[PDB]
Amino acid sequence: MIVTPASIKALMTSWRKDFQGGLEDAPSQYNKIAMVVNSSTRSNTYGWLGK
Amino acid sequence: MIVTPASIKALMTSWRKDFQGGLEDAPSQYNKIAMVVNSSTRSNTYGWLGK
Repeated sequence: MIVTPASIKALMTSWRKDFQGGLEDAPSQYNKIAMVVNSSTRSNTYGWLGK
Repeated sequence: MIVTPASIKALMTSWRKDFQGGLEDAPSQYNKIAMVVNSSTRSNTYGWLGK
């Protein structure tokens, strides 16, 4: 039994980094209700014709 | 006749860049009355000798 200081013994560990991003957010559901459109200016003007 | 709204009718214009430089500045005529000397440091000193 090689008597070892606690500080040195603590360094004998393995980094696993498996819990990263574990707690995500609620799933996105806006794609069922909205349509994505782009823009290239201060605003976006929509126009359509009547029947 | 298609009764378009006011904003749609206002967007139906063409952009022209004939007014770009605005009004040009006055002519530069300070070389006729001033002598131009180049400085190289914090200030210039001039000295002459009396008659």
